[PDB]
Amino acid sequence: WQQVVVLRAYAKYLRQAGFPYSQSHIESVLNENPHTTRSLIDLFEALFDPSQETDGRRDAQGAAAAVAADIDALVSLDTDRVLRAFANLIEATLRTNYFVARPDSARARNVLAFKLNPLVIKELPLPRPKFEIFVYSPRVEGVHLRFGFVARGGLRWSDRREDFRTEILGLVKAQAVKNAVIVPVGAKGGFVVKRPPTLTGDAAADREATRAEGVECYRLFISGLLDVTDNVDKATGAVVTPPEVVRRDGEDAYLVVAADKGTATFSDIANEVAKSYGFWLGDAFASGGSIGYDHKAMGITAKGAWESVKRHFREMGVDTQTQDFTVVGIGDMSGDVFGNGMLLSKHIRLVAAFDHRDIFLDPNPDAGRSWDERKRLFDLPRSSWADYDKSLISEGGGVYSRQQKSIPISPQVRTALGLDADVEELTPPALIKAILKAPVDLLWNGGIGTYIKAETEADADVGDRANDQIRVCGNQVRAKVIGEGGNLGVTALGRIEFDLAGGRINTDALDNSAGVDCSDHEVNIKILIDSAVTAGKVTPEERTELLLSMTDEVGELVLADNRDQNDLMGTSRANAASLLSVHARMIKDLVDNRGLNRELEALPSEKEIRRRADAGIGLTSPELATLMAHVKLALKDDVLASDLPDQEVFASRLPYYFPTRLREELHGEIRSHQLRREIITTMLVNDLVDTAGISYAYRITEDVGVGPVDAVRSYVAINAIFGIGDVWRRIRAAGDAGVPTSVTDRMTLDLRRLVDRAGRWLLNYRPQPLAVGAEINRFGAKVAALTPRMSEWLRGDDKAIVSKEAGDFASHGVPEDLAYHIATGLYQYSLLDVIDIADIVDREPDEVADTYFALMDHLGADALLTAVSRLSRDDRWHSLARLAIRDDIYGSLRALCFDVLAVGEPDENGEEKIAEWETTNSSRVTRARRTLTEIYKDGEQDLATLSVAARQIRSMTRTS
Amino acid sequence: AGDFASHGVPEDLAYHIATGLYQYSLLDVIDIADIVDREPDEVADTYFALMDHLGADALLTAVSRLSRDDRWHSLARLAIRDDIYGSLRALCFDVLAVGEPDENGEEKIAEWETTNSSRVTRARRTLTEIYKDGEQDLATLSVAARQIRSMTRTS
Repeated sequence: WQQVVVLRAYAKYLRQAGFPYSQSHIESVLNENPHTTRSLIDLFEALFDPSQETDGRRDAQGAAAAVAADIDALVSLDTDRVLRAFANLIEATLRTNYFVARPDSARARNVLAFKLNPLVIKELPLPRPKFEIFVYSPRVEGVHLRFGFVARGGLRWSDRREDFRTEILGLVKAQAVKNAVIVPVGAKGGFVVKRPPTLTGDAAADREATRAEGVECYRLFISGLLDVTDNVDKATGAVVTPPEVVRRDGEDAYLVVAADKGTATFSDIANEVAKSYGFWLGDAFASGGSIGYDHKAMGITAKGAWESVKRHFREMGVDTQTQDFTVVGIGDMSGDVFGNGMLLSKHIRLVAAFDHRDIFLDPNPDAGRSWDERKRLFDLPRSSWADYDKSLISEGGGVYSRQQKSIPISPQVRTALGLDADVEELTPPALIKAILKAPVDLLWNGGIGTYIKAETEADADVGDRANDQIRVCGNQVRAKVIGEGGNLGVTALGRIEFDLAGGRINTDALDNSAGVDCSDHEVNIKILIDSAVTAGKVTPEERTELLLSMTDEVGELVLADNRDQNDLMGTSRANAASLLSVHARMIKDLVDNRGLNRELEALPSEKEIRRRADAGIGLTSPELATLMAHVKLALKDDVLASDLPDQEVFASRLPYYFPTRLREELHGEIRSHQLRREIITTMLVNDLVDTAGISYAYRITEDVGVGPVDAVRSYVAINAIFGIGDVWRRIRAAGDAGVPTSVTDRMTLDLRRLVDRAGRWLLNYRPQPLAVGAEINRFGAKVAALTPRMSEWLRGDDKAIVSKEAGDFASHGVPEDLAYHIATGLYQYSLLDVIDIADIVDREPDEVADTYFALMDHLGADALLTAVSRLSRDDRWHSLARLAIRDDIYGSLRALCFDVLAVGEPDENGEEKIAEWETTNSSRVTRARRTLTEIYKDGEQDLATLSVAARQIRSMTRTS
Repeated sequence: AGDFASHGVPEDLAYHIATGLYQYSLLDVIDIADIVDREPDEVADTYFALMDHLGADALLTAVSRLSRDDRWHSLARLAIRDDIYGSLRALCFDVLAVGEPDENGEEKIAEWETTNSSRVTRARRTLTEIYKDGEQDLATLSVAARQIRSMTRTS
């Protein structure tokens, strides 16, 4: 009967996979072929019986040949397909718990677990996860999908026992995007009970049976998960395989369970089960529950969404910390998101805020009194809007109940809500709909469900009946800024329509990621301290004290990460219109190679892209966030396959992930972290995308023609040489002082132009692969020495345009030193060629830079470079051509620098060197200079004129 | 030559006419032989063999198809033409810098391609993809011109 259970579980998995024939057809086929079923049973048993490993070589060829020689003899198409599916399932099986016999395991409790490789199963619909775990039992049935070795995700207590794997596979994509900024990879699991709770007709007894039966099934599902999962033992530091378990894949020990719609209160139960199994993660197996961080006291999710709200308001020119603004909210002063988000600013004027029970209306709210009352309400352990003080409410406003038939409308409420002038009373449904469509500065979301829909989206496809009566249209919402503190507040198409309606909006996974990030960081810390617990460095009863001590620093680190991502999104929004073609090329590349689905990820189609191109508009902000997340995931996958995290020059920033206390006290444990490579990869990709931009690596791939690994090397070299991170931080700090977002965005765009050109220079002028440490140590010191003295050698038009740009920057509040440093970025790029030239001519870089920039002013190369920058980039080939002519000009000036410094004496300045070089030229050089002069006089700046000018500069050099 | 002779043109005159664009390259061949103080026979052999190796004839024909409606486009098209010719001159210097005179053009090209680098490999792949694309505007020909240029160290 046990082997029958194995076959039954495989058949149930096939039904979950969407196999056409039903269970009755499957069992009929198996019954009509008992010899074949015997062959498959022998195959599975011999593969996974540990005793077979003690019986010499396993009967691999014999079992495989017997099965094949029986399958090919079949004549029935349905029988052949069914038995082939089972044969492939047996071949794809990696681990099982059929032979473990320890009493505490789930096997003794009649639970069967299978670890499967979905990549080699024919009947599985796309996408195919990296690892799958199928747990079958007569009481509970669950699945778990993972896309990588280090994975994280929640567990649904689903009720769709007929086909729940489709629901899990649908949610795994959104979960994968949700984990773009955090270390692990998106994963998703889900279990369902098979016998429903006892139907007795009494609500008190029914709801008790649902919870009671759910815990026992939840315990069993996790127990099956831990049977096949490996364990990490710090007695030796290696990964141990559970006994009586025969593996066919490699090693896999990471497994983290997150709360979800049916697991929010099951965290402590999961941790207790992990303790029973003796799992290495311990209390980190589940997020929070009873040991961890008070997310209510932290409010990290509300702060994370408030960063996006503040960025949008700064883009509007409004400071939420010093200017009063009106807010419509969803929720009450009792939840984590809404409660912490409504107390972050004393200038908040909550005009209206509905909930699941009652509605709060304030036509002309105050600031200090409103903040005080909101704080007082948040002080209670539990409260609603009915507890709001009716003495502090404005005239005409108040608190009403959602269960009333109708609510009278005051003229003040109507004036503060922007409704039809003839209304005098309204119903709670229409009141909520009118609140959702209001001329209000901020729309704070802290509730559950979807309240905003797209115009073309169907009500049933949303998947929320409770809000089906109150769902509104995205293009109809009148709010300027929408902050999504909760999950799934607005659909992706609704986000696209809202951003196309002029409103500012980002993806929810970009706003509320802080709560996930703080969940990841704590886990990433809980492991490290646990290591120090085994080493004796951490006293066991001081461990919890240490976590409670580092809570604020953890929140600060997560907030810094969210600030970085928000700043990158703002800059990308500023440069969204001019990079539409490159974005479309990136989408096509990801679709062709990484198997991205445009409709599933809400990315625009080719027709939509060309329609926007004819309309002169780039991608929407949520679309940009989605593409940025996918690029981050692809870069993570590329780096993990490489050895960059292994090398020290990239691993030098590992301690910065952890708080300062751990940074000082724990050094060897940090250097010997279990998830070190993944943390390094996440940090590198986050820094690269945040600083260089979304399209940095892809443009490198098209232009240079190398893999993303070399792009990462180039960005690291440039960041260490020029200090791009410090400049970006200074720009952000200046923007925080009162500088408008336009000036800061332009500064970041110029800096990104600098890093693009410089990285291309390293990829084109240095041996491949790039020795990052070598080029850093041979360029960075000289660049840092020559950068401050830039004013010593700029002449003529170069000095004039730099002074103009620096003055324009400083006129908006930018510091003069930062403004001048920004205006010289294109000239700081030339210092790389200056250092290379000085290395070749074994001379000091001061004279080399002097003569180089003097010669640049002599030929007026700045005007030609600016004209080259104006060249069209509508297709790829024109882009390659314009970078070609740019690099040709730069190389020509390099050769001219060789020619000029080949004569003269070092004490001579740039002007004298140019004079004596022009003295000994020929009619060829005279004709070339006259041609450039006539070209400048003509004023034509098409490709042909710039090209002939490029050879004129080339012809000035003998080596050409 | 066959098309010319099909109308009554003598075969010798027809072949001499059809080789005019290649008789032009003999000036560069003689200059190269003068620089490398070698016989012009081997120089011409390797030069035209390298021309067939890179398919410079197709690029020159495409350059000849460029528009001449104004003066500047004419200067640009003569610029790209002379750039291609000078690049093949430099490649001839590089190829004849190694090997032995008894080796023919094919062997010299083979041993030159043997000791190249990833830069030259990328350039040749780029020209191959350019030929596969079939686009013959100014931009594509210009980037192809640097690909041929990038095959040379002195560039």
